[PDB]
Amino acid sequence: SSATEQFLEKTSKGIPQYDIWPIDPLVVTSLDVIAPSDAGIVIRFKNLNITGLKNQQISDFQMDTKAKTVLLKTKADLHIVGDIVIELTEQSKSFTGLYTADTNVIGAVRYGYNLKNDDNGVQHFEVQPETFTCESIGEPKITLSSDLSSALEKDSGNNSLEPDMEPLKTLRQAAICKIAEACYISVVHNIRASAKILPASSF
Repeated sequence: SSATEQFLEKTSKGIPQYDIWPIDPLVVTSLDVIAPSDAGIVIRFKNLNITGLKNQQISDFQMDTKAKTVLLKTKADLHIVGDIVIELTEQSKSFTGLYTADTNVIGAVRYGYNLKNDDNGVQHFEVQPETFTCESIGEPKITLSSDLSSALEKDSGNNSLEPDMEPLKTLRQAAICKIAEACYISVVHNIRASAKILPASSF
């Protein structure tokens, strides 16, 4: 349908005039992730491309007018691709290649809000800095380029890689959460921007 074309132009290009950023495809030029269990393991991503946010669901919305706080529970099936360097800093080793991830991400976005009027009597939500909590990444499917998976097998001394061993653990969990976090920065930014245009009424 006609509007399908416009929707995918909005998700893919944003809307600059309203300061609405793209969400699908969402491009992140670089992003580094430190393994939560060992700061000597650093994953450096470049040219990440994330798709699936256009189909995301807000599965719960909560609000408390005393604290003026909001919780949004989010669910998304994401397909992530990027260049990767795995730095095993204390071994002085670097492994390069390509990485993909497919999984279902469940998050919680929390933010405060204020209520303000514009030079026009129009009354708005002002969305404060948000936090994103990664609640579930399901059982993700991860892939690595064959040169990279071979180098890791070679270095490990084992025909097959251990998904529970580092750096694979981080690739299957923390890296997905950090990338989803970066995606939701755009999502929430779009909420924040559209709330400065639309009046607080529009629910």
